[PDB]
Amino acid sequence: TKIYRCKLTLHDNVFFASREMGILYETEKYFHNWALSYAFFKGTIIPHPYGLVGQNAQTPAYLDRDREQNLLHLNDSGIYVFPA
RNA sequence: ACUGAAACGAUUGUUGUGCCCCUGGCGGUCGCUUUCAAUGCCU
Repeated sequence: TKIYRCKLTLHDNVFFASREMGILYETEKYFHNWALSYAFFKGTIIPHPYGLVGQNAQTPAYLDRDREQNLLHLNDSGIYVFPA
């Protein structure tokens, strides 16, 4: 039902290691949706565990309902950010 | 796990060595301490 137009302005330089080519790592010109969803709603809705250990330190949990940091919590709150 | 977690382009480095504000030069030239004068007066 409700829709929000968000303009994002960079207040310091943004880096993501989106592709990697020798000594240089580079940031794609689109902010991915799942990155923005956790940037908006981690701590407020999705849990924000300071520490990770074991396989959970190297394996993502985007759509795992057992793990805490899931974007599926947002499905439930009925929110969806599109990419940028 | 935000294409995630941590993330010092860092360490050492003398704008440095040599160098005369130097060489030449007359405070010079002209100039009368001048002018006037009873060792006087009376014995």
